[PDB]
Amino acid sequence: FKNLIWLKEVDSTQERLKEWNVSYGTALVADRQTKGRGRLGRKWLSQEGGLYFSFLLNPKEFENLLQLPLVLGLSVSEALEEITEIPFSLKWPNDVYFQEKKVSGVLRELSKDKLIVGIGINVNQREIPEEIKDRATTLYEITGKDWDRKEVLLKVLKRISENLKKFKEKSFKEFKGKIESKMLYLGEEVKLLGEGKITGKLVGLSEKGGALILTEEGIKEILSGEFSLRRS
Ligand SMILES: Nc1ncnc2c1ncn2[C@@H]1O[C@H](COP(=O)(O)OP(=O)(O)OP(=O)(O)O)[C@@H](O)[C@H]1O
Ligand SMILES: O=C(O)CCCC[C@@H]1SC[C@@H]2NC(=O)N[C@@H]21
Repeated sequence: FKNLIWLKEVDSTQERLKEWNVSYGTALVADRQTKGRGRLGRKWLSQEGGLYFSFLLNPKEFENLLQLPLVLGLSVSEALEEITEIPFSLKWPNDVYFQEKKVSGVLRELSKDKLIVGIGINVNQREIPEEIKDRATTLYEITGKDWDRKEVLLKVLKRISENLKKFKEKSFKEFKGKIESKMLYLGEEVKLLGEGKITGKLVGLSEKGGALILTEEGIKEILSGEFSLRRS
């Protein structure tokens, strides 16, 4: 990742890459989004000062069930930690948190032989909406200073490219350990909802990238990426 397409304002970098045929190793960046979407059509507030970009991957190269989102999440957290010198956490299966507030969201979509990844990073948002204020923060709120969005973008893209290359010729074993230790709510009571309901203690992560939940009837391995993890 080195070549960038930088737009001032657009409906959604995800939507744009659905209509436009871009080559691999190219990231579409937008300063603002009017129709920013989440993992289920939810509104993703994208005001000025934030980082919003999408890129394409080969659906025949990466298995995007659970492993991919975890590696992408690891990548962004590794980049942010190197720049801000602040520790970050990973929410299974696809989000980057600081303490209890979300700082970055990772999204993957498939639209006709296309694997489209969309990452949103809160960096320099000055005014934060109350409806998300309780579960979201920015780099500016944490550190108390602004950060060069382009520099952060390049770092994130470098960590992604490196992690994915090592994910190709090798396996998820190279990341499993690192991710497990950074998992949010590790060893705490949690609840999983969405296409079922499993409750227990988050005891760790499996080799397949599945969540290990200790229930009253033993440890269950959750292999579905539709489950939302909440604190319980
Ligand atoms: N710029 C932003 N930064 C952080 N959070 C945002 C931003 N814009 C929207 N959100 C919130 O993120 C939510 C979408 O995230 P999503 O619903 O995919 O999380 P989830 O994984 O389902 O829930 P959980 O994080 O509890 O597992 C929206 O409900 C919205 O309130
Ligand atoms: O947390 C989530 O639910 C995923 C959020 C993904 C947001 C990014 S920001 C750029 C790209 N375009 C979008 O409409 N969403 C992704």
